Amino acid sequence: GSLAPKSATRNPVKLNNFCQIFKKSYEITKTADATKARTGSALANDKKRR
Amino acid sequence: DPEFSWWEEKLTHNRLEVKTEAAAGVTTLAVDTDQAWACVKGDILMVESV
Repeated sequence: GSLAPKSATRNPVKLNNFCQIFKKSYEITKTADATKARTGSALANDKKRR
Repeated sequence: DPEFSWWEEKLTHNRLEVKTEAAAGVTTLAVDTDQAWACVKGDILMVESV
């Protein structure tokens, strides 16, 4: 024959994160682009490396 | 020909080595020869440990 008890509760926790910006670039002269090389086309190799 | 040659290239990490001790305050770092040409503005670097 007793009364009901007092209540209690709680809350969650919060987390967050950010976004980043990434950039890589390559460049070549149009003279060197049209030149022949033993190792191959310089533009393609540079794109692969980057 | 009596002499022959070939080329190789590696795709790996981008590691630099600090030649001289740098305090906490200094903002200019001395690295191995020609190693600085690989990095450009905007790159994020981290100090290694075992």
